[PDB]
Amino acid sequence: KTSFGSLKDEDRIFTNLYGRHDWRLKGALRRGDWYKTKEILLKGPDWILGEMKTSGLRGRGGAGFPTGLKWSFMNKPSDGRPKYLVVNADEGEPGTCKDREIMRHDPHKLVEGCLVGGRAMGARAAYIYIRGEFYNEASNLQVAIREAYEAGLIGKNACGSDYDFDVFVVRGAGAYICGEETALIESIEGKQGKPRLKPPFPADVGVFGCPTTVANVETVAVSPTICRRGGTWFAGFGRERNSGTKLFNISGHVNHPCTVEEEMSVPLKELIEKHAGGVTGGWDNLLAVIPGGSSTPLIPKSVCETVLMDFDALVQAQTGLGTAAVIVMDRSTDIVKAIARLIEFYKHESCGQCTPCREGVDWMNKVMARFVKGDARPAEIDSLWEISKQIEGHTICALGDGAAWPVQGLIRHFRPELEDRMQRFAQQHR
Amino acid sequence: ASATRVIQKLRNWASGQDLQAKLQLRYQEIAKRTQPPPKLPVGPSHKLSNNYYCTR
Ligand SMILES: Cc1cc2nc3c(=O)[nH]c(=O)nc-3n(C[C@H](O)[C@H](O)[C@H](O)COP(=O)(O)O)c2cc1C
Ligand code: SF4
Repeated sequence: KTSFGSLKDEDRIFTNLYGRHDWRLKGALRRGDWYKTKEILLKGPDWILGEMKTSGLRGRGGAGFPTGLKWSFMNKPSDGRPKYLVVNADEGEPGTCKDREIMRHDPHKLVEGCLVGGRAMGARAAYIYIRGEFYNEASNLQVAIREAYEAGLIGKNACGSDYDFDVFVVRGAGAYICGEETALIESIEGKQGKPRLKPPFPADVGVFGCPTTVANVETVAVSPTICRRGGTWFAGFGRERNSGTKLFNISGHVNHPCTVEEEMSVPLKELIEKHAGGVTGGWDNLLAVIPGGSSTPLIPKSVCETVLMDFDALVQAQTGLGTAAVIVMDRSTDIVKAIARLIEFYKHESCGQCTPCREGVDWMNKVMARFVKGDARPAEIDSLWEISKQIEGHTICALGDGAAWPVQGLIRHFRPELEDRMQRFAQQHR
Repeated sequence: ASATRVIQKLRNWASGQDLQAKLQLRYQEIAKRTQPPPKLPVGPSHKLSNNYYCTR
């Protein structure tokens, strides 16, 4: 199929996204969950990993790495140490709400995916590191986990199989950087949320020094339905190498900001006009869009006209598909102030380990504040571009890249706006 | 500069050359000792961009 979108409700993988249909275990069994899971576990780890590889599911964390290959990193025999699955329920990126929605409205999908992924890797426990601000979501997840333990779906007989698994929930304490892979591992281990270098990879040294695999909530939540319904089906959705369904959050200046499940490779304009009710004032009033959450740069209306919603499509459009969090800005907004607020966010949420990210993102925050006021000079635009290029690729984790990229997008597209602000400031202060 | 016409004529004739045009005592044509403040220019490599030290 050349065109994508208009996903069928019977093909929606995240039924009960809107809080109906009794999120507890009885409603999960009515909607279809924990079905043939014993058959899946007895079918075994190699079959599950081959199912993931044939489905072609990619990380849904924003990373974009092939889930099947990443999970098949740990198909080794035993070492002496246990193995762990870790789920990232931190969801700290601006624009992103999908993990919160699925944890509070269909948590048994997350629990079943923890069990299936833990069996696929070969493991004894899944630590769900949830965000600290999601107290009600964490309590609902604990209610679901207690119901699964009472039903015998976890612990000493995984759904009647001879596999032993445990599911723990550990809450954060308010750090966006703890959504990172190794920083989350450190936060579980009880230190500060500072990411560690790679190598060693988490598949060799993770939490407590054990082989671990860190996976997104949406990834593990679509995992057991991928195993159950094939994977050729999941690859049938979406384009080549960008396959399946995706939870798009749409926020900002849209008529109905909402979280909706939609097929991959759907047009941005089609997605907004079909699910968000359109831009406030119209598609002509649309100025810019951030398609990923906050780590991805801007795309203006001109390229937003025809862009698709793939990793490859946004890479071609000099952006990325991160958490699929379409932030929409119409013409009646301060785009420089929005980008400066994003740099404020990255300055406040930097963990402070690397000198590049630490000092450079503080520097970016000050330069962007002066850009918003107008008291800069047009040479400082290229100076800020070089500061961004110095930050990017020179840090331990990708928060430095995710702070450099919105600056690069703003400089790339809305440079006459910055120059206009500077000349207006200069002529009004002289 | 403060010499009579007869003495100037005698000096010019004795020297063979005109002396009042190029006399070796400085009176007023020199610069004032108090000068306005300068504003010295910055040279190249003050560019704030495309100015890595490894390229120069
Ligand atoms: C600063 C930073 C914040 C991140 N926050 C999250 C987050 O909130 N949730 C998430 O699932 N991944 C987050 N990630 C990306 C993780 O590296 C990625 O999700 C993790 O490797 C799980 O892989 P997956 O996408 O294949 O499931 C973040 C990365 C960085 C650098
Ligand atoms: S890039 Fe920033 S947030 Fe990431 S490890 Fe370095 S100092 Fe910490």
